[PDB]
Amino acid sequence: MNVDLVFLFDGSMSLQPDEFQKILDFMKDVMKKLSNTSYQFAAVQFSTSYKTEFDFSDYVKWKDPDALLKHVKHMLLLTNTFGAINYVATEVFREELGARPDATKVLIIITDGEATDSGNIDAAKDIIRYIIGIGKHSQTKESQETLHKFASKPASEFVKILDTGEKLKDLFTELQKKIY
Amino acid sequence: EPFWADLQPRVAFVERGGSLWLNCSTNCPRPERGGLETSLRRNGTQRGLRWLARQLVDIREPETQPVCFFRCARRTLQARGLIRTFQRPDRVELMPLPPWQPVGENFTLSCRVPGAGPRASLTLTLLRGAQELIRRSFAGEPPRARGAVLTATVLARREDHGANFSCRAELDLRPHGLGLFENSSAPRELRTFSLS
Ligand SMILES: *[C@@H]1O[C@H](CO)[C@@H](O[C@@H]2O[C@H](CO)[C@@H](O)[C@H](O)[C@H]2NC(C)=O)[C@H](O)[C@H]1NC(C)=O
Ligand SMILES: *[C@@H]1O[C@H](CO)[C@@H](O)[C@H](O)[C@H]1NC(C)=O
Ligand SMILES: *[C@@H]1O[C@H](CO)[C@@H](O)[C@H](O)[C@H]1NC(C)=O
Ligand SMILES: *[C@@H]1O[C@H](CO)[C@@H](O)[C@H](O)[C@H]1NC(C)=O
Ligand SMILES: *[C@@H]1O[C@H](CO)[C@@H](O)[C@H](O)[C@H]1NC(C)=O
Ligand SMILES: [Mg+2]
Repeated sequence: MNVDLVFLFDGSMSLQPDEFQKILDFMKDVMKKLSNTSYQFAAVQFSTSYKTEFDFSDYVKWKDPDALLKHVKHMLLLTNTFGAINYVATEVFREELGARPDATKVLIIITDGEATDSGNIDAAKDIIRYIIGIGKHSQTKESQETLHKFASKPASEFVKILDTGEKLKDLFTELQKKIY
Repeated sequence: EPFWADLQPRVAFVERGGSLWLNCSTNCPRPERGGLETSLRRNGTQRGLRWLARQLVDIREPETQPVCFFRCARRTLQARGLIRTFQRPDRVELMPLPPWQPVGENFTLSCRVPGAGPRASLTLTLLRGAQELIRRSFAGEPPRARGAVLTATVLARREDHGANFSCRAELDLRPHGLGLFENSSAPRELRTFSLS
């Protein structure tokens, strides 16, 4: 089964530079693990605006994820995630960018879940959406609810939270507030 | 330019690990959506119709630029701030001297001052007794650079037997109204002898 897969990655100011680098490394690792014929990839950064950093044709030409992501610069602006998701649905899964019409569409959305816009992602209904949570701001109730809103259902299976090594900091913070 | 957002203070200097209140405001008549996009942890919020104040805490990066925004009709109005951190010279370390140094040969003095900065505000000095041997300002280093090293070659003399070498780090934030922070290494004794 052919699968067109798009990484939709959060380049907003709420993510630390070290976290953004981890997002980039995550994309590279996933690509290396799926470096077969059947999967082809595209990556789109989003913050205030959206940038297709590479498309399916780029993937096929270069293959090397280090090559494909070398021009990425961290946008460091807002987090228009609903807009981004709608952009991918309508503008990135296209034959013009090398998308295959026969292929199963998948979106891997990597974000702290703190969207600064709103709306619906109905245009993305028929795309399989996996959500990858990262960052201190993913830990709020509203962010967790947002991540689940974006995920395909059952969200339990499609939502994953990357451990970036700061869980003890989140614990101290919470305990300091309740215990004093 | 008729409607705007503003973030106050727009530029702030905080001690590394410290906190800061920011106030994001607008003259938009009926703002629809408002916020402050930053990687910094928050620890307090207050809001009014046209403003949002947030306390940001555990501020550790050399530099960060929060983005304040309000949606106003069809436009997002935004203002961008700058939070810089400073780090005192809590660690000033002179590298060990040779157990015994031949008179008339060179040895290396190296002062290391990890993490302190901004680096452009640091001056490091190497001393023999109370005499300053080498003084180096790091003026002109990049604004986000932290830490400093000062290394110098010194010719060993008979006179320097039993003399104490040390170094001093100064972080001069007085141009920014924040004070002069100094620290010195523990002294190291030179022991010299003639190889003849
Ligand atoms: C943050 O800023 C605003 C405006 O600079 C503060 O003051 C109020 O602003 C509104 C308009 O947004 C004015 O109509 C009022 O006159 C202001 N009220 C007061 C009491 O001065 C607001 O109080 C600030 N908030 C914090 C927490 O400092
Ligand atoms: C966090 O907020 C509490 C009150 O809600 C306050 O007492 C405390 O000072 C804040 N933390 C910091 C680091 O200032
Ligand atoms: C000097 O060093 C000590 C640690 O050795 C530190 O606690 C203190 O804050 C330092 N003083 C200044 C002004 O940097
Ligand atoms: C010691 O260092 C100085 C400065 O580099 C050099 O000019 C001189 O030749 C050296 N002297 C000896 C004894 O090696
Ligand atoms: C160097 O320091 C030691 C103690 O730290 C002191 O006793 C000694 O007098 C000093 N050497 C001199 C006199 O230059
Ligand atoms: Mg964000």
